[PDB]
Amino acid sequence: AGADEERAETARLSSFIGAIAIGDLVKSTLGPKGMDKILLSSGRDASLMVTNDGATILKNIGVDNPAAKVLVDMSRVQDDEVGDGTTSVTVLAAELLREAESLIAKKIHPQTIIAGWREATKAARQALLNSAVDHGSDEVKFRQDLMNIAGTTLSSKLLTHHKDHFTKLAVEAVLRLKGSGNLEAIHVIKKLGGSLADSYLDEGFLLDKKIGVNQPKRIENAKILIANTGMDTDKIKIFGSRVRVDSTAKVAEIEHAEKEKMKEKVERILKHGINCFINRQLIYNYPEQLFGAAGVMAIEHADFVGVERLALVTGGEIASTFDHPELVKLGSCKLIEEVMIGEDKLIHFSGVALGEACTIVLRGATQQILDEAERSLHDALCVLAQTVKDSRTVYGGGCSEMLMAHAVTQLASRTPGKEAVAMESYAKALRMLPTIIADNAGYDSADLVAQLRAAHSEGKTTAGLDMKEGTIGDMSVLGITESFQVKRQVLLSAAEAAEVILRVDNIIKAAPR
Repeated sequence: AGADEERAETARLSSFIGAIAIGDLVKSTLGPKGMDKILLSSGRDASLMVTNDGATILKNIGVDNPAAKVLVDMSRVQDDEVGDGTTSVTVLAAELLREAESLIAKKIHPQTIIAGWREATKAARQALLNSAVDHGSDEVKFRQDLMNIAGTTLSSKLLTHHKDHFTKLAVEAVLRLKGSGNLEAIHVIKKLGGSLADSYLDEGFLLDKKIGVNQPKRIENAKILIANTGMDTDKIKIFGSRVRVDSTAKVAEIEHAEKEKMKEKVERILKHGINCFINRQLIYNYPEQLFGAAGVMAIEHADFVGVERLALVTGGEIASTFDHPELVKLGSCKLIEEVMIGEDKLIHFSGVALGEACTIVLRGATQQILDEAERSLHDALCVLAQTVKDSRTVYGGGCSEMLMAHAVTQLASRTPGKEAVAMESYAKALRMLPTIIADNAGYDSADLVAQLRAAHSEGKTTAGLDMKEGTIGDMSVLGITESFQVKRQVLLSAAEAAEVILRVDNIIKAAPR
């Protein structure tokens, strides 16, 4: 057979190769000095999807025969829990792959060596429950609200000429979001128009449709009715049936029934004094005439997600067949008007008394890079949520790493002769991160390690690699803080994934063709 089977060192190399390739591209992306890449692929690949976020591309493609896609895959969970914020975990994991050659030199029991992960277990556990992340965030928080981590996530990000401002707004959003609400009811999109502003925060929900061109322009003191049951009429669950009659006269009654549906809609809508009908699904037309006549606006097929958020925003109802008006509903009235943004016409539901949910309408010149806003906004949303939840962070800019490197170095000898070697390799691995951030900086790296190691060993924890400074600076001042989450999950994830590669010996796969 053509099945590819590898054992021992050959199998290890497969693992050896995968980590290295990822690191150069990944390494370049990091933080303030990080870079954007464009990936063009043939079908099914439309163009070059440029991505500031490392994770997205990794998730998207399982390009070649080298194993790794699974490795790539895990990081997503870390982002759900946290992120992000900026890719870093993978590179460090990759470097760990490095010593095993010296490990061939170890020429003893590699599995004995794996005792490293327990050490990592230690290493990971210790900063966890040890040392410090973040103090106050009084809340909502005047100032602490942003110009920080949002900008750091954004840092590697291409967007942040304008982007830092975008990232900054995110904290306002988090502030509105705060409470036991969980994460829900926030809607985002971007727009094809220019404004230095680059984006808008809407006090309510933004949607895009028209009931009828006919109908009224804007609605005030709007009575909002959401309907589960679209207006469509006739059939049931017996078609009952395609049909014929004891004279055309009989048909007259059938025509009459539609009127009943119509009349019912007209009768109670008026009592409400009805302004708007949002039907997350197609509507049946007699109301179409009646509404336009009415002073009311329908949104035929207003898709569901925004309907639910709009529930959170408004007061709602229970809708609910046509008994749905009124108090069955709760309609919120600031103003619902269809406006032109630029550009495409959207409907703005606003002055929601609730305030629990809002929207962000991005504005951009336009393009896939505008779609970079698409790359962008998501990144921004997750990090903020984590920061709010954790109530814990860490000094960014290489601070954390340098400290861990110092502490970890103690660890190998803290461990025994065999174990020391493994544990020490783990610690040294810590060193690259100082090399990388600084390297993106444009400053000489070797000096970077030395100065940074001195400042950190000092215990001035806050000192990090200040790219701006070009040396090591006070991260606290800069505001680069890493979520407590990012560091923790990376430590844990890194050990396990690395071991799995190493733990497995005989790698088996069949030839595609």
